[PDB]
Amino acid sequence: RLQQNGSNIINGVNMKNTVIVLYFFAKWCQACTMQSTEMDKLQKYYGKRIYLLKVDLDKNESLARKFSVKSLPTIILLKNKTMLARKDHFVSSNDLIALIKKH
Repeated sequence: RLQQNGSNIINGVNMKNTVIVLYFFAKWCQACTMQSTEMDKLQKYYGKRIYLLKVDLDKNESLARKFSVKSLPTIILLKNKTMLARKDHFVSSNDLIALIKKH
């Protein structure tokens, strides 16, 4: 059971090739709460055209460390396991759309 799986996206294994939005955050972090609100709009607009992965840094230093997060919020965009863009501070959903919509 739980057997190991293949890649269509390296982070989300065994499913699909879409644009995943990896967002690092912390509950205590005020700068984030404003962004999370943004992600909600972003999620609604793109629906399933993208996948949002929200990461709580407080619970995964391992990963943040791997991705070298130096601030919150951090937003990284990946398609086909190649980083498309990165933001190390707040971005608007509208801004997010624009960057995303390149692809």
